[PDB]
Amino acid sequence: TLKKADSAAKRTRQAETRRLR
Amino acid sequence: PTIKQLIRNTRQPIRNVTKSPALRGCPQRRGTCTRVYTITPKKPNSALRKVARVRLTSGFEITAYIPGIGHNLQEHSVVLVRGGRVKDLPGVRYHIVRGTLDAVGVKDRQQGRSKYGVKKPK
Amino acid sequence: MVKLRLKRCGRKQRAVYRIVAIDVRSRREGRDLQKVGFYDPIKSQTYLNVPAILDFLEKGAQPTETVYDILKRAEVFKEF
Amino acid sequence: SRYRGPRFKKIRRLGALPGLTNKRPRAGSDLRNQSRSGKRSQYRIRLEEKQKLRFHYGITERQLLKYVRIARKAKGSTGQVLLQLLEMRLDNILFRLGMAPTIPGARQLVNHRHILVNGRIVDIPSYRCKPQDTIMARDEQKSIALIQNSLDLSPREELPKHLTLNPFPYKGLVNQIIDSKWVGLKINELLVVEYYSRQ
Amino acid sequence: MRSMQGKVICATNDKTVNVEVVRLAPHPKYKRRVRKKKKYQAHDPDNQFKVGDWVQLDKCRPISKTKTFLAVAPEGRQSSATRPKP
RNA sequence: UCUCAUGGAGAGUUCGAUCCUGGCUCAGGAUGAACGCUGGCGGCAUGCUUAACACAUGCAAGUCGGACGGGAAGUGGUGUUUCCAGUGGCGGACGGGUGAGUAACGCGUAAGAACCUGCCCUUGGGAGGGGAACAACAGCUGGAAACGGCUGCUAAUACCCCGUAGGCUGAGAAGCAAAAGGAGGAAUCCGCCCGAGGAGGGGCUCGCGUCUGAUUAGCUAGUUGGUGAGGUAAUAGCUUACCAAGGCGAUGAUCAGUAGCUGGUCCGAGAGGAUGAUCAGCCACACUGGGACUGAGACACGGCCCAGACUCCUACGGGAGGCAGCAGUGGGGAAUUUUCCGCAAUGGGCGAAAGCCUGACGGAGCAAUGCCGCGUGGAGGCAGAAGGCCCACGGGUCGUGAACUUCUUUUCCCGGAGAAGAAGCAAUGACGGUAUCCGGGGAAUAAGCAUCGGCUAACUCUGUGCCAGCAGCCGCGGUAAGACAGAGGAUGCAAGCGUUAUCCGGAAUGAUUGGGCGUAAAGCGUCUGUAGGUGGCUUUUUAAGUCCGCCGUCAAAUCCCAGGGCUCAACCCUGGACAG
Ligand SMILES: [Mg+2]
Ligand SMILES: [Mg+2]
Ligand SMILES: [Mg+2]
Ligand SMILES: [Mg+2]
Ligand SMILES: [Mg+2]
Ligand SMILES: [Mg+2]
Ligand SMILES: [Mg+2]
Ligand SMILES: [Mg+2]
Ligand SMILES: [Mg+2]
Ligand SMILES: [Mg+2]
Ligand SMILES: [Mg+2]
Ligand SMILES: [Mg+2]
Ligand SMILES: [Mg+2]
Ligand SMILES: [Mg+2]
Ligand SMILES: [Mg+2]
Ligand SMILES: [Mg+2]
Ligand SMILES: [Mg+2]
Ligand SMILES: [Mg+2]
Ligand SMILES: [Mg+2]
Ligand SMILES: [Mg+2]
Ligand SMILES: [Mg+2]
Ligand SMILES: [Mg+2]
Ligand SMILES: [Mg+2]
Ligand SMILES: [Mg+2]
Ligand SMILES: [Mg+2]
Ligand SMILES: [Mg+2]
Ligand SMILES: [Mg+2]
Ligand SMILES: [Mg+2]
Ligand SMILES: [Mg+2]
Ligand SMILES: [Mg+2]
Ligand SMILES: [Mg+2]
Ligand SMILES: [Mg+2]
Ligand SMILES: [Mg+2]
Ligand SMILES: [Mg+2]
Ligand SMILES: [Mg+2]
Ligand SMILES: [Mg+2]
Ligand SMILES: [Mg+2]
Ligand SMILES: [Mg+2]
Ligand SMILES: [Mg+2]
Ligand SMILES: [Mg+2]
Ligand SMILES: [Mg+2]
Ligand SMILES: [Mg+2]
Ligand SMILES: [Mg+2]
Ligand SMILES: [Mg+2]
Ligand SMILES: [Mg+2]
Ligand SMILES: [Mg+2]
Ligand SMILES: [Mg+2]
Ligand SMILES: [Mg+2]
Ligand SMILES: [Mg+2]
Ligand SMILES: [Mg+2]
Ligand SMILES: [Mg+2]
Ligand SMILES: [Mg+2]
Ligand SMILES: [Mg+2]
Ligand SMILES: [Mg+2]
Ligand SMILES: [Mg+2]
Ligand SMILES: [Mg+2]
Ligand SMILES: [Mg+2]
Ligand SMILES: [Mg+2]
Ligand SMILES: [Mg+2]
Ligand SMILES: [Mg+2]
Ligand SMILES: [Mg+2]
Ligand SMILES: [Mg+2]
Ligand SMILES: [Mg+2]
Ligand SMILES: [Mg+2]
Ligand SMILES: [Mg+2]
Ligand SMILES: [Mg+2]
Ligand SMILES: [Mg+2]
Ligand SMILES: [Mg+2]
Ligand SMILES: [Mg+2]
Ligand SMILES: [Mg+2]
Ligand SMILES: [Mg+2]
Ligand SMILES: [Mg+2]
Ligand SMILES: [Mg+2]
Ligand SMILES: [Mg+2]
Ligand SMILES: [Mg+2]
Ligand SMILES: [Mg+2]
Ligand SMILES: [Mg+2]
Ligand SMILES: [Mg+2]
Ligand SMILES: [Mg+2]
Ligand SMILES: [Mg+2]
Ligand SMILES: [Mg+2]
Ligand SMILES: [Mg+2]
Ligand SMILES: [Mg+2]
Repeated sequence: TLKKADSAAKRTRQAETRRLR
Repeated sequence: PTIKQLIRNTRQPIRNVTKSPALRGCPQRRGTCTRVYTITPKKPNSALRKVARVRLTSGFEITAYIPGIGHNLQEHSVVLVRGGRVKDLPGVRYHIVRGTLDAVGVKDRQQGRSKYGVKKPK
Repeated sequence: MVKLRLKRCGRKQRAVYRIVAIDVRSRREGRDLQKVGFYDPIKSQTYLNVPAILDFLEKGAQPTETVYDILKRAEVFKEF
Repeated sequence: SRYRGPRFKKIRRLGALPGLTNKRPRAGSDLRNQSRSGKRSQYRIRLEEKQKLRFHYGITERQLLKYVRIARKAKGSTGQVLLQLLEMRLDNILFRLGMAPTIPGARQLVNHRHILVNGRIVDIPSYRCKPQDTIMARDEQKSIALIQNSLDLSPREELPKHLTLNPFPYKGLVNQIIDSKWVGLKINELLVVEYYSRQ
Repeated sequence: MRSMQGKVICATNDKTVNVEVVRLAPHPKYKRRVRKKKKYQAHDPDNQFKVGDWVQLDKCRPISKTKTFLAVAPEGRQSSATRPKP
């Protein structure tokens, strides 16, 4: 498996976690 | 006249009215002939003039003059019309560009050929 | 930040640059604060007005490589 | 973009045009039909004046027009400045230096890269000549031969005081800017300026 | 810049006044001068000013959805005080 | 007769004639133009104005292994070195496109005070002692796929706690708050936390300027202000409760209609009119509406959520998507280009650097769309011949024109060499073996298009007979048409020439400069009078207009002047300035 969307995805997840903090 | 009166906006221009409303700010428009027929000119010019009615893309219906000598146009033909007025015929404000789309060029015209849409003879 | 760089003027194939103090986020030819140097490869024409250069290097303007080395040749980094 | 048509013909209708033809016109032989247009409308007088100018220098209209704009701009007497500008053309200077038979000749001479202005080849007719300028032939056999034969076999020594010619290498030199009295034709620039009020 | 002098049309409200300022302008086309009159909500703490007053008008931060201007004592004006007659 | 001026043209048409008022029409410029005919080259530009209508395919934002745990390629193995999803770090808020909405502090200008600020400078101090998790991975498992679910497991520049703090709250007393390591053998480097500055980038507030409509006259109740509590990075009806009754409006509020705005562009003798493509600044928008989250910065074009409309995939249970990014397809249309090359230059992003990515950009291709340059030959050529056309048959004219003789080779053809653009270590060029330069042939490869009645430069003849047709306006055409069609001839422009559309001019025809109202269009039927405008003389005051000097600014580009560079010009570059 190989995933390419760094900008979108990674930033979206980060947004969740930081949001909960 | 009185300064105080001009300062109330007493000078207003008359705007420029177009001679060819049907074109709507275009060099030409394309249309389909609804009818092709002859009309008699206002006296004292007697003749039989070749006019078609054209329904345009801009939705209008107009009456366009057809120039030159003789023509092949018949109903449900697709032509190209341009502006300019035939002082003879009441209401006729548009010509039909010859040599384009469905109007062929005038046959056997040797002089001022570009006005009628004719090739140069070899 | 403020950057001292080249903006590209002149014509197709014949290129001539101005050296300008401008915020880094404006476009390459966009608006600027001050015009400073003049540069050109083909005429080998180069020169700068140093008072401005120094007044901007002082307030923390960062140059771009090409420009950096232009100021080097003209000895503006020594005075600094 | 050049007038390749019959020359004598334009000459019959305009007047005397040096930069065109050295052959004096035929007796004119119009004395049979005795056809005239009556006289000339003031407009036609003006028009023929401009045409005089235009064909003497082998300039196109759209060009002449831009000369005239340059003229109205310039600070000075308009007709005079115009005549200056037209008379400073490289081919025309090449002509009035006797380095050419006529202006189409001189023009051809320039086109084919046979001429030098200050040690550099200029092949375009309309190059404007400025004071202190060197007009040379290219050093090749052909260039020299052309210039020599057309210079020597034409006797005219009328050189108009702003133009120097020097003998063996054939260095021509442009000395200064033309004087209104030294101009290359009989023309009232007044008429031409007037014709051009509408552009 | 230069502050705007005017006269008070309304004192009724609290800590405020409504000033009218009259200025002359050279109308863009016709070159004659014209009186244009504009009204302002001026902030006046202490409510010292009454109706009819001639007051100078000053600029400060927003006090409200309207009042940006501080009401200020008449700046310089020709004394309506009688003067000698030599 | 010094100084200034470099600028203002008319013509036809009402009448049997005239003079006038008055319209229509023409001659000139300009296009993001289109169409017709014709088309050799180069230089610099330009290229969906209509449907902000739909979009098949491919590409347009990533980078860091020197934050970190892993596994996968090899190698003989952790000596070498690579890739890789994942957590973290900054960047995806710039750059690119469009002009739908917006008559507004949105834009231009000029002010202000209550703010914010990652990166970049400048500076003052610091970085103790612990602990807990979560992906990855592992195992089990659900799905056609898309994507999931359980249980374990683990590192950190990722989370949490405690100590200390020139800061924050507070009249005070007091109370409260921080950290992160990675490189290197060490020196040292890049970082980290807290203050305090700088510059730049944003947020707000206000004066002024910022379309048409009165056959749109009243509009507004958180509306206009006051207090108390909240809220915002900050001031504020920003919010909310109470109190008060204001605010705006005939100098046009509200409502309706149109429109992105400005440097500018086009036109004008000027005064000013019309417009807002390319180029540059600002605003607004991202399938149609609404939310927030993250973050220095977004209410976020190639992010999230929801609703809706539409397209696709599906093994039917469910998923996927947003070209008004570069190309490209359909469609609308009179009309607007290649599913191109390259990161070499400049500019960006990340990185210690090496470097990687950039449909920004740099270039090519297509198109006479426009502006500028050049060519299609130069010189001589019995005054004799063929032929067209006219002719009172004498001759005229196409016409020195061609044929013909010589010279020249820009352009064309065939060979050679061949750049600058690349920046100080060399190397590194998409353009391109292009621009340019040397040789060899050879007049050799290259002229059309309008008009010829007046305005308007240019005239005759044959064919037609109120017909066929022309025309911008007057008007031409019923047997000899200078107005139709053909011929010959001439005239104008020229690789373009015409026709149509659009705008300004001429138009003094909406008139400030610059008109009129006894009879031509035009004085309310007459007064009284409110707002509004103008208003006698003399002295003084003030200094708002007014005037003069000095300063700040009105971005660069454009226009104007003076030089310089592409062989010239267009175009580019430097310097400077009147206006206002
Ligand atoms: Mg007009
Ligand atoms: Mg160099
Ligand atoms: Mg040309
Ligand atoms: Mg001809
Ligand atoms: Mg050349
Ligand atoms: Mg004019
Ligand atoms: Mg009458
Ligand atoms: Mg009559
Ligand atoms: Mg009149
Ligand atoms: Mg015209
Ligand atoms: Mg063609
Ligand atoms: Mg569009
Ligand atoms: Mg696709
Ligand atoms: Mg790619
Ligand atoms: Mg590595
Ligand atoms: Mg790497
Ligand atoms: Mg690091
Ligand atoms: Mg190792
Ligand atoms: Mg990786
Ligand atoms: Mg953006
Ligand atoms: Mg942008
Ligand atoms: Mg663009
Ligand atoms: Mg403002
Ligand atoms: Mg604003
Ligand atoms: Mg306003
Ligand atoms: Mg940050
Ligand atoms: Mg610690
Ligand atoms: Mg603590
Ligand atoms: Mg190491
Ligand atoms: Mg170490
Ligand atoms: Mg406007
Ligand atoms: Mg309330
Ligand atoms: Mg709109
Ligand atoms: Mg005028
Ligand atoms: Mg566009
Ligand atoms: Mg733009
Ligand atoms: Mg769409
Ligand atoms: Mg936040
Ligand atoms: Mg937005
Ligand atoms: Mg984005
Ligand atoms: Mg997109
Ligand atoms: Mg596209
Ligand atoms: Mg199509
Ligand atoms: Mg179509
Ligand atoms: Mg590519
Ligand atoms: Mg690059
Ligand atoms: Mg770079
Ligand atoms: Mg960097
Ligand atoms: Mg490009
Ligand atoms: Mg071509
Ligand atoms: Mg071209
Ligand atoms: Mg071409
Ligand atoms: Mg064309
Ligand atoms: Mg086109
Ligand atoms: Mg000849
Ligand atoms: Mg040769
Ligand atoms: Mg090098
Ligand atoms: Mg050669
Ligand atoms: Mg005539
Ligand atoms: Mg005709
Ligand atoms: Mg016309
Ligand atoms: Mg008759
Ligand atoms: Mg007969
Ligand atoms: Mg006849
Ligand atoms: Mg006869
Ligand atoms: Mg005829
Ligand atoms: Mg003919
Ligand atoms: Mg006018
Ligand atoms: Mg008047
Ligand atoms: Mg009148
Ligand atoms: Mg009457
Ligand atoms: Mg009357
Ligand atoms: Mg009366
Ligand atoms: Mg009455
Ligand atoms: Mg009265
Ligand atoms: Mg009164
Ligand atoms: Mg008074
Ligand atoms: Mg008085
Ligand atoms: Mg400027
Ligand atoms: Mg100059
Ligand atoms: Mg030059
Ligand atoms: Mg300049
Ligand atoms: Mg000024």
